[PDB]
Amino acid sequence: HPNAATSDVNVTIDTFVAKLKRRQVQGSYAIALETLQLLMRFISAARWNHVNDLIEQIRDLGNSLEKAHPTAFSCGNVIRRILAVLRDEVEEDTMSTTVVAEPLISSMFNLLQKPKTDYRQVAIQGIKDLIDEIKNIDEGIQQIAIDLIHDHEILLTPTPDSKTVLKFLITARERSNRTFTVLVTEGFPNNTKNAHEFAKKLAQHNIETLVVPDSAVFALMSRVGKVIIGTKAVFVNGGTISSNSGVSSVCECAREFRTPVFAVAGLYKLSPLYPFDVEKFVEFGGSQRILPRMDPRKRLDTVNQITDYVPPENIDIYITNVGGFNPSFIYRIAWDNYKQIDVHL
Amino acid sequence: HPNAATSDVNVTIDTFVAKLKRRQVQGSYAIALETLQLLMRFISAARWNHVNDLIEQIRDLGNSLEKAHPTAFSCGNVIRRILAVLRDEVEEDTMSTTVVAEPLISSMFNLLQKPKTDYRQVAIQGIKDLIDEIKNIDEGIQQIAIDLIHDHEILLTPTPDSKTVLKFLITARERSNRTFTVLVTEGFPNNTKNAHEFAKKLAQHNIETLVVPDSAVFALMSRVGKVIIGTKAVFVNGGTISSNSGVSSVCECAREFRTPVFAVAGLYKLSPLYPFDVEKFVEFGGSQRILPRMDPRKRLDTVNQITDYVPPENIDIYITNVGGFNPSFIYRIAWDNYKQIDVHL
Repeated sequence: HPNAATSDVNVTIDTFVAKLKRRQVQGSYAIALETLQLLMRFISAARWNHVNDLIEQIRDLGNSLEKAHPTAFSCGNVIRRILAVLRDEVEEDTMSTTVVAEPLISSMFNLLQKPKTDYRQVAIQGIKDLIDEIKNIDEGIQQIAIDLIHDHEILLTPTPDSKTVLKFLITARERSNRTFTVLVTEGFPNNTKNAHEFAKKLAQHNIETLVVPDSAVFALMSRVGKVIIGTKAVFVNGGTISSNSGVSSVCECAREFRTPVFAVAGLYKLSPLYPFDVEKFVEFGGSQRILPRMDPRKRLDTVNQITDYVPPENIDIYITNVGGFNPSFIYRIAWDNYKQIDVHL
Repeated sequence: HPNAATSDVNVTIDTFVAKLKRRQVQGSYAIALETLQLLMRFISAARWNHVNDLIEQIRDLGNSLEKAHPTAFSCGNVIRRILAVLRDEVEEDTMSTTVVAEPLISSMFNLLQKPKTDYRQVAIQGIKDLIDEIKNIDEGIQQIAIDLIHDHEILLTPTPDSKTVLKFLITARERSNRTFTVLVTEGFPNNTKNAHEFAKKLAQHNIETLVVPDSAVFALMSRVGKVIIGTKAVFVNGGTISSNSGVSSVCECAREFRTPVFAVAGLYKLSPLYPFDVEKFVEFGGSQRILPRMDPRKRLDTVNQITDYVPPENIDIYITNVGGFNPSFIYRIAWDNYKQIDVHL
């Protein structure tokens, strides 16, 4: 389905498309908020009267949105989240229009046994609940996370870019009973500016700050207590795409030294998609920021990448608003929020 | 050869044999001293005039001494040490009686190219030098060893029995610039009393003492900086026989956590023998110290062993009076002091 029907009534589709492609929109948290407001505008304005035609139209809109921007997983997840909230209430509604439906638990096995209302209002409130969930994640993290780190323990941190992780670290430093030393890898080609702001906010709160070059990670790994990841997107197998530069090597460095790896994330950040190849999912950077002068750049073919991937073999915990989960279990948390059909849009 | 010739002239042979079998003599350092004084009495008293008949007689005496006591490696090594000091001076003497002898270095390859004096005085002085070497090892250790351990690092120690290691630890604590926390595994069935005296002498010098049960080793390994071994005997492949109880598991615990392993030893403690099987070399303890009452001991077949073995896969450094060496090199240090023939006595 094209945007020919939604042009005069809905204009904000194309402005979000413009915000993605030229990267005017920044940070998964913000991308999610916009798509929420998009779906808010879609239900409030449209006229449908039919339900199945409506849902499949939403599926096509989400399909086009993910094709417009591949790194906007938070875009794709939010739509998929509302899709499933819709689908449950429709399946509840069809049971009343026809007239045991309660075997034991909420399982799977969709290959075995076969099969006017206020539905739109529920769809409205379903968006509102998603917003409030994205608004408050930190409260759900701090009750699980600030139980695992001890006094006189040194914390090494790749990806200082995450707003989520920094605020988790500040709530722990607020506790006068807890003392920890912070090592921060720079992440030269991208994270530098963000890493420097990270080091500034730690000094602002008076926490023992240590700025580390990306070479020196090995030269400290014997002294490191724990490793924390500021992830962007979490996957089925467990693995993460993080907010740029110098993570993968640090995780490899941690595993060889058998140093524990922590990850702080949200369920909206969590994705039901599978990373079959890193080659497709990871976004590459601009080599302009590395080396000046273009006549030597004929011979200097420089390689730089923004997003960094970690395989599930390294990290052990994904502390969310719900709780702490192991990478060998995180798939269930995903299927508790997104349906099996709501993947290939 | 029997002790029928050496009975009225030499009496102290049989008193040392009595000291070994009933374990009246204690600690490898003391066993070495006695055998030195034995060989001191053998040269001072005997009449030989011939050299090759003398050396082969000494070989038979050493063969009988090791058969009398298998755990007295320090006995076996000291004889082997003087044997080689003898053999070099004889080979130097035969070159003058006959009349390049200097190819490059001091090699091996005894399978390639073929072949009155003050010799007895040299044999006398050779014993004297061995004593002085055994008298002073600590001076040669402290100059290599107290260079590797840092401030705020936690040291876990199996085998508190060694006089060598404790004195190495006290010289480092003497340095006001160096601070370290000491964890000590108890070693229940044997080391207990010695471990408690170890903890007392650390408090006497005011070093942060921590007494650890043999179960709790795992529960601390994440926090451990380094591991130190108080070995009794070191071998060709690198591996060690240590002064009793709870070492092997600690070393296994260290390797899994990738925590560094240190060993403090002497060259007289070092052996040219190969441990083909632990089954033969390790001495077993007395089960009386575990469990009382003999009527249940019909059904309670309890297992306890004194000496503990460590494979070379774990430890990394053997700091001696000469210096620090890797287990993949220690064989050369051995061959620099003992000859190839002087093994199978």
